[PDB]
Parts: sequence; structure tokens; C-alpha cells
Amino acid sequence: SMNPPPPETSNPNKPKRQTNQLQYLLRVVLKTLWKHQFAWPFQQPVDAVKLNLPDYYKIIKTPMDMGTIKKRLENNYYWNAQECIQDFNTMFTNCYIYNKPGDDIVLMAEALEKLFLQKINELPTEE
Ligand SMILES: O=c1cc(N2CCOCC2)oc2c(-c3ccccc3)cccc12
Repeated sequence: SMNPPPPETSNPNKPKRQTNQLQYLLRVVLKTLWKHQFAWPFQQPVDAVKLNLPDYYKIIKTPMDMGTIKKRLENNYYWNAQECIQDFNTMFTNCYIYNKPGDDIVLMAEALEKLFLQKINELPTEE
């Protein structure tokens, strides 16, 4: 069994820009979720080899994690906030898809998503 290469965090062909929404997503949203007590499983890609989940990357074909998102925000990978918000939502949805409702990992993802939705609710207007 083998893990895939992690998601792209640098691509000079992909257009990108700094925006006030993207800065908020880094300084407020990512920062806040990262320090959550249940953040740790989501701070890097799922290691399906170490966790003995040989079917994980057969079920989850768009993996995402906050380590990747952090790198993307820090390296200004995105064109807009929606691209980043989609990465977060993919991360949560991956977890809800692969696991049964009420599992520990799902509860942890649901906690982060609650804080996520709190923070996106107060997403600033474009400057
Ligand atoms: O969807 C997932 C399913 C799992 N699993 C399956 C159930 O047993 C535990 C491992 O683990 C995940 C982890 C993770 C959990 C513990 C340690 C390291 C990573 C991080 C993010 C998503 C998942």
C-alpha cells in the first residue's frame, strides 16, 4: 500500500492574488481551527499506510487537510476565498463520507466545521 503525493501547494502556471478575504482565511480562520483541541488529525494528509486504511484513497479521490491549506494560504496559491473555502469543505466532507456518523473522527471534524462556519459567517466583504 502507498500514499499518494500530497495535494499541490505551488504551481507557477496557476494565477493567484492576495485578497482581504484570503488574508482573513489565514489570520482568522486557519489560525483559529489549528489551535482547536481536535485539530491534530487534520494538520497533515491522512497517512493511510500508517493507519492501515488501504481503501482510503479508493474512496477519497480528493484528499485535503489543513497542513495543505496552510501551505496554500502562506504561499498565496489561491485566486479567491471560494477556492480556499472549498478545500476546507472537501476536508470535512471526506471525513463524513469515509466514516460512519457518530465516529470519533467525525465528531472531531464536526467540531472544527462548527468553528469554521462561525468564522465564515463573519467573512469580510471584498476590499
Ligand atoms: O477520515 C478519516 C478516517 C480515519 N480513520 C479511520 C477510523 O480509525 C481512525 C483512522 O482517520 C482520519 C484521520 C486520522 C485519525 C487518527 C490519526 C491520524 C489521522 C485524519 C483525518 C481523517 C481521517
